[PDB]
Amino acid sequence: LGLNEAFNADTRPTKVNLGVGVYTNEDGKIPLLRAVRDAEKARVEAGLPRGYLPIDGIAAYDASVQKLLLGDDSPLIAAGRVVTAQALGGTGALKIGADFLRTLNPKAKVAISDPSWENHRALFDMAGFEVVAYPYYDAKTNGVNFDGMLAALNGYEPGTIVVLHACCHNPTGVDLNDAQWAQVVEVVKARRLVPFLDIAYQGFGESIEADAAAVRLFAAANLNVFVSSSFSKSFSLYGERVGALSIITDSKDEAARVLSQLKRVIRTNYSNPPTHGGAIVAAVLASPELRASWVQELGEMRDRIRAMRNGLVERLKAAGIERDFSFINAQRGMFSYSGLTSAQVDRLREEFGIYAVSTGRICVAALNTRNLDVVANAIAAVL
Repeated sequence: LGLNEAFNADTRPTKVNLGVGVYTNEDGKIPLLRAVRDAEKARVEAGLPRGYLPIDGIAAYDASVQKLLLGDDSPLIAAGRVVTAQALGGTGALKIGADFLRTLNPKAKVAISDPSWENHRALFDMAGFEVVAYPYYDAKTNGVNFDGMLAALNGYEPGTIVVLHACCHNPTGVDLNDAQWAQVVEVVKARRLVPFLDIAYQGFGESIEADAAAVRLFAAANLNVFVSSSFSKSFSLYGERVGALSIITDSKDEAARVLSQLKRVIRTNYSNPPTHGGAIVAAVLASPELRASWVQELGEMRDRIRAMRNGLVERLKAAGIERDFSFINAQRGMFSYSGLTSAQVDRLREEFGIYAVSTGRICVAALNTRNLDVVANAIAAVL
């Protein structure tokens, strides 16, 4: 809210907001996705109210989410080992998961990445867990401190909840590769830790299918895996919390038990009907034609971000900056840690009207061909 307020108030014509957390197109606008336009045109032509879903609409959405996570013909889905609770009513899946995990073991510690989105820490701390951080981002290499990460996990007590970004790390853009995911899974299993995967940016990293790899690797490790899906970013629905909580369990018997406890926890805590936005996502993911349209456009969006990462590195070079910025191309999703100091971020803002987070976080999705040079040349001046 605050960086944004200051940017909105800045009277200079060449100002750029890299502090945001949403996708914009080449024109610098928040897109109305074709699938969303088309789901809405269909609802209006049918004469139905906002928020509408057909009789089997919630079930069809839950099924569609499980398929996005695990693949259209997964055996886990077959064995009855996946439970999903919709989060279409403005209570996000992360909150539903935190509340559910707190019923199972309120004394658990929660481990989050160093650094992590403000809301990971706030959510779990507010919920009553002791929150600790595992080593993750390494400012010296612009990569992962993986030795530090595994040593931390290897020291945690059984039942410790480990919150992992499946892909598109917020705020750093630094993701694990598979050698790393495999080793994390092995430690989580050996130490009896509880993995809670946040997948809010599925489709913004490598592909919808590739971005779920961490979920598929955990699901194959014969343990209970908690997954918070969120779709507001991929659907360009600013402020929505639309998503779903999925739990992959180690047996059909464990799924029956988890589902009965989950139902009781949700009935006790909240009954939130689908929002306008939540019903749009449900309608789109339920329809093969609309879904295909979303998949295609999300690809275009993912590819524009990749073009901006490539472009920024090239323009930083062209501006004569001596530092190696190749890490920007290795980072994934909407964000990068630029590596600028807080003083350098102050200068960018004050002298050039380029707004980044004090941590150096920039939103690469806010770049376009009309601001690349403005941004690159300003960074060069500050460095």
